[PDB]
Amino acid sequence: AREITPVNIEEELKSSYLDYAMSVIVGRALPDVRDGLKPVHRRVL
DNA sequence: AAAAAAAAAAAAAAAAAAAAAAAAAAAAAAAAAAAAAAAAAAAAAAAAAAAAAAAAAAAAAAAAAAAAAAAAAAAAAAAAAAAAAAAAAAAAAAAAAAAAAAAAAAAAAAAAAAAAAA
Repeated sequence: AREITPVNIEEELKSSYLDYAMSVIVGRALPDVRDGLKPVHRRVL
């Protein structure tokens, strides 16, 4: 509950980039093996 | 033959622009009244000129408002600190003349083709 807190460049970069990488890999890039559709195709259909 | 950089595939992030149609305003560029300014004519109040004159500076001298001296007291202006306005100095720049490289027209002449004669 403080206006400013320290954050390391390493921790912030690692958390943000890992979140983005996992989100992309699981949610837009690769298709599921079962139905063979990405989430965009699944939602559109 | 090694290094480096472009480009393309597909789901994601985020932007930009041209016109039509009417009615009003705001810039911005013109003709066109309208008055300063200037050239060139005749024309007419002012200086000149002269004689003649009388109104205000000199001069005597008193006296009455005065400018320096004395004192008390009020407080305007000057110089030192800071804080804004407004103008030359210097440097930079976008079109703009100069130069150099690529596209289109040109015919001279021949390869290949098409066509026909005897």
